[PDB]
Order: sequence, then structure tokens, then C-alpha cells
Amino acid sequence: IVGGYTCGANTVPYQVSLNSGYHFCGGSLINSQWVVSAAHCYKSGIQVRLGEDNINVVEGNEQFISASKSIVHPSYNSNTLNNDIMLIKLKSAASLNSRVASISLPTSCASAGTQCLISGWGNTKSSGTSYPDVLKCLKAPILSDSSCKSAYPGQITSNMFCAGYLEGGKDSCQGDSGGPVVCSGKLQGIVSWGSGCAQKNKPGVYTKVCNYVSWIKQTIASN
Amino acid sequence: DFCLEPPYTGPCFARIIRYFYNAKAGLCQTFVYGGCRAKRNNFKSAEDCLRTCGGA
Ligand SMILES: [Ca+2]
Repeated sequence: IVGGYTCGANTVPYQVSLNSGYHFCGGSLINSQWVVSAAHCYKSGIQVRLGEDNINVVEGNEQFISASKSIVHPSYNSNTLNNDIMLIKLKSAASLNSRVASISLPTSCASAGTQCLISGWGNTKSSGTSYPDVLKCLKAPILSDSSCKSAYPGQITSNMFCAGYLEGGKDSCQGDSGGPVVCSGKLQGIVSWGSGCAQKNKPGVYTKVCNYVSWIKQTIASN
Repeated sequence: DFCLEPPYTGPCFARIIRYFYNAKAGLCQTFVYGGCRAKRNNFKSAEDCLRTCGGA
């Protein structure tokens, strides 16, 4: 997250870290045994880390649980990045409390202008590299489909939305993929792709979760 | 020769560590891959990298 602020220990209880020997993507806990992330974060040997703040030191609130299954959307397109969503089943259920909790799926899609909270342990520099120890947060508004399509001609599908600032300076970056975009307490997006980080006129692009609620609920129930 | 191409992170925001052949140093080095749209100078291990590009 470029241009954000330190969230504060366990203030984003649904945020998870996907670890394969190191943090490589984020994810959101939707219920005690399932996590939602991006399809491009698919990897073998994933260990899910819950209750994390400082990802480099054991602070005592963590729960490390291996993934038993990783289900990438059947129509995910690695070229166009359409349907960039994946569900990860935990080998065992997490113990939910105030430091670890699930986030609600949306009842409907959010509109342009809605303010949302984006979080992650990704790069904090637009020009350079600086990975944080603690979780970073960013408040950004959802942008209109029209402006999103103007920023990325012929690349935006009905399953994607832009969020951020056209001036640049505040955005998601490498290491934030799969993380949550929460608006009004509901999970509306998944950090997906963009053009560099925090560049002017190039807001981040996110997977539009409201279009997959039916698929998520049914998939979780039959696995 | 794809072995001489600079490493390509891509548009996606993951932080996946991969290898690429660095012809200037004459060895395979690590770089951050974003998770999508990989070019060919992108390997999962140093061994794969050396086997494919070693001495290019
Ligand atoms: Ca920790």
C-alpha cells in the first residue's frame, strides 16, 4: 500500500497473509474455514496466516493453517485477468474472536464514490522498494466505470472496478494482491492489477466481488 | 534470445520470488514477479534457470 497508514494491531481481523516461505499475497476470511483471494495468487503449498500484524515476528495472536484446497474460478483468464478470484479451504477451522473474524459478502454492488478500506503488507513506495512489517491501510473511493475504462482502454470487463485517486500517490502495490476492499462492512473487491503503483491517471483495478456471491456461496457449500 | 531480456514483474500485485538469467552477471538472480503475464526469462528455481539460459 503506497500512501497509506498503519492500521493498528488486529483492527482488520479478516485480513490474512498467504505464505509460501514468505508473504506473497493477501486474502480475506469469509468464514471459519474459507478464504477469498485472487486467482493469480494460486500456488502449491500455501500456509494461511491469521491474526497477523507484524508478519516478521510472532506476537502471539497468530494462527498458521495450511490450505487443504485452492479453487480458482473456472473461467479465470490469465491473459485478460477476467474472473480473478479464488477460494482457499483451510485444513482446519480457525478459532474466531475479536482479533480474527470473517468479513461479510455483499448483498449488492457498490456505487462510484463509495469510500472503502484497502489493506495489505505490500510495497509502500511508488518509486523503489520498502515492504512493511505491519499492516498498512488506505481509504479510497470506488471510481466510475467510465473513468476506469478511460484509464485502461479495452482492458476493463464487467467483473472489474477501479478505486483510488487519479492524482496518484495512494494505491495498492506488489504484495497486496488478493487482499480486501471493504466498503460499509462488506467485501466488495479483491486487489488485482494496475499499471505500476500510485501513478497519476492509473488507479488500481479490483475484482468486483458482488458478481460472484452466488458462485462463492455454492462453491463453499459443495466442498 | 529471451534469456537476454530484463525481468518482467507484470501488472499484477503479488510478490512472488522468481529467477531470471542476468547475462551481465552471468548468473540467475531473483526478482519479484507480480503473478501474471510472465515472459520467458522467469523461472521457479535457479536450476531451471541455469538449465534453460546458463551461458547465454
Ligand atoms: Ca506476527
